[PDB]
Amino acid sequence: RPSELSRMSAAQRQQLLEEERTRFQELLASPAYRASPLVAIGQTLARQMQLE
Amino acid sequence: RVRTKTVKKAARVIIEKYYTRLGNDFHTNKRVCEEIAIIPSKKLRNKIAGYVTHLMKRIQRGPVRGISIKLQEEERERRDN
Amino acid sequence: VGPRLSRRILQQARQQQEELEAERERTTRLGP
Amino acid sequence: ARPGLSTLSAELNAQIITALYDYVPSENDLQPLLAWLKVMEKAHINLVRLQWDLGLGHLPRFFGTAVTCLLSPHSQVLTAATQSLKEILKECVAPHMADIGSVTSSASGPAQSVAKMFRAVEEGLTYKFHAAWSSVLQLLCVFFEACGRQAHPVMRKCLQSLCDLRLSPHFPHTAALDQAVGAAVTSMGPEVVLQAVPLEIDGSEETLDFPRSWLLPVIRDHVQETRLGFFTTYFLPLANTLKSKAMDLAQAGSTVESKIYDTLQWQMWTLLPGFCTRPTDVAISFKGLARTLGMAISERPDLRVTVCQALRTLITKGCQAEADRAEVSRFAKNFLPILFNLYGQPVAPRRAVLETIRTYLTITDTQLVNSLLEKASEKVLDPASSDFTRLSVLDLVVALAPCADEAAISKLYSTIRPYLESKAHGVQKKAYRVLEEVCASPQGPGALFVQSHLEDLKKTLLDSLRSTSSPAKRPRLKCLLHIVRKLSAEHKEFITALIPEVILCTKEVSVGARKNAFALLVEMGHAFLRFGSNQEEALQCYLVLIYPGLVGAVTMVSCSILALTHLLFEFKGLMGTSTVEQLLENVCLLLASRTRDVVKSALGFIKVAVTVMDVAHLAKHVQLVMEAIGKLSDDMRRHFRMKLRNLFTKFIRKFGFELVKRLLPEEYHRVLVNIRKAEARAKGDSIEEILADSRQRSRAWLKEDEPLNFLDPKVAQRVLATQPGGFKVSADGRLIIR
RNA sequence: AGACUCUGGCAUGCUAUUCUUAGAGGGACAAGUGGCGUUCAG
Repeated sequence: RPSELSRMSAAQRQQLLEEERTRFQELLASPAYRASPLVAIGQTLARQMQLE
Repeated sequence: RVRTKTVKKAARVIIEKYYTRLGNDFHTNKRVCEEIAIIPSKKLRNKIAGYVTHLMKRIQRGPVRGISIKLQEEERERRDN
Repeated sequence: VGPRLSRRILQQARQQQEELEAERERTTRLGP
Repeated sequence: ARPGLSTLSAELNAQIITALYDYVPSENDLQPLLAWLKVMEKAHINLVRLQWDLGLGHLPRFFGTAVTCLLSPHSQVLTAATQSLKEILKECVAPHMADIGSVTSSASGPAQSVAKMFRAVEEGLTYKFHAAWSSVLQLLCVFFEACGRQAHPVMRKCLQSLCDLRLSPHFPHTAALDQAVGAAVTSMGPEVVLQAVPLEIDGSEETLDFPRSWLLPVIRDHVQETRLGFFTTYFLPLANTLKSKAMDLAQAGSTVESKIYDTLQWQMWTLLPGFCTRPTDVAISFKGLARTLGMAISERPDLRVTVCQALRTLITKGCQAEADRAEVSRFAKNFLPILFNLYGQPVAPRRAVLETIRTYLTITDTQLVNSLLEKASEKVLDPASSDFTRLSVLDLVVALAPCADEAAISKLYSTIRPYLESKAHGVQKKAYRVLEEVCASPQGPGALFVQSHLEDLKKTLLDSLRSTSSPAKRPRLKCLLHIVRKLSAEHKEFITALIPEVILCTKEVSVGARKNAFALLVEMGHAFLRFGSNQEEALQCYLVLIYPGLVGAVTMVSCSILALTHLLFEFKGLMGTSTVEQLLENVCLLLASRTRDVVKSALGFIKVAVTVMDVAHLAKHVQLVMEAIGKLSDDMRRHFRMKLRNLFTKFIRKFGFELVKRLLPEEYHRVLVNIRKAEARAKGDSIEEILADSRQRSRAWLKEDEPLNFLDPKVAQRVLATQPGGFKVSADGRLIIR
């Protein structure tokens, strides 16, 4: 799976969309993403950068 | 995009030399320029055909006297050789 | 002929025409 | 000031103007002479406004001097004179021309003044001027435009005399002279013009250089208000004979005369788009041209682009009245079966045909739309059809869509609904194209379909998501564009299920669906302004639904900032400025990721954020934004060089100059002073004319044959206004280009 | 605010080859439609 969307096949783009559909519907109903939306997103990039 | 001077200088010489044998559409003079100029780069052949096609869309709208005398001299050099 | 000679010819040819067509106090009041 | 009747009477002005004729200072002093003919303009325009029929009475004597005073050697005399003369003609003659009516050579009343108007300007055309000719031709052009229709019986002398000017060996005003004759043809009409100047291309000639070939380009670009009956009775007999003549010499082996006579006939098929701009007789003469056009479109490939362009002029600007609309619609039963054949014929200017189709169904009856919709649907459902034939009629379905009734559209939608999961991308693209265009009609039977199948379309657009290919997205978004605009409040389940695709559509393969995606995300917000009374929190509901796209994969996190970039450009103050800085703060953390896609969208955000967000609230975040920018990388600076250099320019113009050096590291110091350097830096269609390698106006060349006579009426031919008089070849003979 | 260089999307086409390969050949050129346009550049 290449980083940019122009390189993989049209079929390979579709499961990128269908996995994206799952990731919102598990997160928009998540308990943390109801009080401080900007804080949770910023904390998510805080740990993601720290790991990488 | 803008047109490079080497395309434009190559454009003018073809029309004044082989006007009779070429046509009005992009597809026709793409066939002709493959048969008239060597054109080592394919992208150059792409650009030179369209800009020839652009002029030929324009020159057809002009008065035909400029066309008529140019056809007079075209065969004149042609029958001599 | 050229620019300098023709300018003098046209100006001279015009002035000969005018002396063929040729052969008071200004109206200070406007209501008679 | 244009005073009233109590201040200035009408009979007083006649005494003033007749008195002022005695000064005319000499010829060439330029200081009062500009002011002298400025008031004779102003006095005459006032005299016309009070009593108009007396106003034409005093006009000829002024135009006697005005033509004569064009010979003054000062340029500013020439510009002011014709500017006076044009403003008389545009204001004192043009509205009052209709009451005069047609004028002959033997007029008596005020129309006799109009005879003296034009007899004055004709004297402005002879040899004595030879430097005012660009100015005189402008005068004739407006004079033709205003008075051409009701003075054509007298104007036939100039059109001969305009013709003989172009026979001069080198006329620099060839471009202007065509403008004079061109406007003249617009008012008078070519049938009058061609009687004064006859075309000599009437079939057979001894020569090959037709000295009056310039008329045909002139007529094409200017005919708009002529009866169509002239083109049928004159040009088509000449059109067919010339076409027949060229084929006869084609088989004779001579390819020069046949190529000439082909070029002549093609140019005189181009008059028909001119002739069908605004016909006055389209109600009766269109019956004379249906079948000849029907033959000339089927078995003549060269004339196809002319006729298909020619019809589009007739429908759009020649169909204003309801009576003219019938006979075009009456002939729709003939042209569609012809035009359907040309589009589907295997190989050609297909796209020229399709646009002609799209216009022609907009004027036709709906029952014949329904009938051919059934027949075209038979060709689609027929398994004995090739793929090219299948896709060819699929476009024909798209054209046939919006003009159907509600019944045929529902049958068509049921036909196309199983096709949206097709693995063939060409079929799937046309399938979404059908569903797109039926929602594109904002009124009529298509608008009725919208609320009728409103749940059926919603489930169809959602279950077809999983088998949607990359090229098929572009009609899908435009399909989504037209239903969000008419979506009710109880449809947030549709909208929130539509967000992850459209934000992913911002960075798809094409650019066509990207601008479709950007435009939709705007109106996705406009959907949410109509769903709440208090606007800001509604759009706050909008952005919190897309924020989890900032955390995930490298494809989507770069996608999400691009949408947030375009959202802030359109809903600038609707966000609430307090919301902005946190978003800028999160993208600062995003700025440090090594992947070049995320920093591509991150820098674009910072570029647009400084424009939208105010300088005082940006002043609270100057330190934080370039703290990340300074410690990015070496290559990342080297790659995104001017993009960083652009955002440097935005700060120092809007903020203090010294402030940025104290926060930047050492390397950007010498770069920044180059920007202070930059801000101190800021403080006509003939063959020869088109193939170009790209005091002073009073010079005349006499020519010396038969001896020159200045009193000859054709002496203006023999005086001129301007100057008289590389690659490598292969052994094959082919050119070598590099 | 790169008019620098090179290059990608899709190949049921060729080579030892529709699913993994790596060399080559196609394709895309503002190409076409309509507006804003000095009506030509954009």
